[PDB]
Amino acid sequence: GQSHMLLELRTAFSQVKTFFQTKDQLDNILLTDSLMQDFKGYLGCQALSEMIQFYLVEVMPQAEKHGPEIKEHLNSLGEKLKTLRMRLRRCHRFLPCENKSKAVEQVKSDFNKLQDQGVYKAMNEFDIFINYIEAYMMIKMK
Amino acid sequence: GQSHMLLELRTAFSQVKTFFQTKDQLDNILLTDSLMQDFKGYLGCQALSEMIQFYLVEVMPQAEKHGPEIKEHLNSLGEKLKTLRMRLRRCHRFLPCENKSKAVEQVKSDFNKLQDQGVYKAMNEFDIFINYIEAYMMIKM
Repeated sequence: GQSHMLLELRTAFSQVKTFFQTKDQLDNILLTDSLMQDFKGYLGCQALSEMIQFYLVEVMPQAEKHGPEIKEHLNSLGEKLKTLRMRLRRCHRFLPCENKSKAVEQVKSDFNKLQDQGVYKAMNEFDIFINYIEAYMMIKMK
Repeated sequence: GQSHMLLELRTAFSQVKTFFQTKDQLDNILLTDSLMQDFKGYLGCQALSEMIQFYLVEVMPQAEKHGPEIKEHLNSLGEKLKTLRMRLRRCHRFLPCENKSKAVEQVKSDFNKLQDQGVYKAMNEFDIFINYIEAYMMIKM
């Protein structure tokens, strides 16, 4: 609802709005209600996560360079959006899909340290993996 | 009734297991209960996704490189794992997290088709984006 972060994002954006609005010449809307539809549905988390990423990694760093006079405002918007994202991440109702598994990262790092042996081990343990996939499926049906 | 697709994967794997088993000299275990724990919690879709990816992208290509003499058997195993992935992705309680928003794909596609106008339009509509975030949050409650 009336979130501080949203108000922070809106306030910061209002400092650069005119600059982009005056340059936005085409009649079509980019962000359509179909986007809003996907946010509503069962892949809402993925949709929103991807849109946040798109603004943070594509739109804003490109916008930054379409003018230095707004660079500091776009950095600040970027920080605030990143902060929003990290916050949504930590609420299971919002962006739980962005959280990565530490057990997987531990697997990757052990594998890396083992080198050729990690290849032989990971493959040898592929039966373990299949068993876990099966368990995952079982647990998802309760 | 997916235990036939698992049966397949297990059968494909059983024929190459020993090639790696005899070369796996170290004592410890890579895939441990902590992983299965993660598969069982709120981030389980993500953990399973990343594991299937890890095997497809990191482990199996190296196994192919190390075991060219069974490379066909490994390709077979990889395609069965890929097939399984795709099936899980179609079932909303399995790998829903690998599905992409079509609406987002269209946004990215329009954005690229617009070039510099895309940057201007996307930034101009950042207010809309903030509204969409706000609706999303409300909806999720």
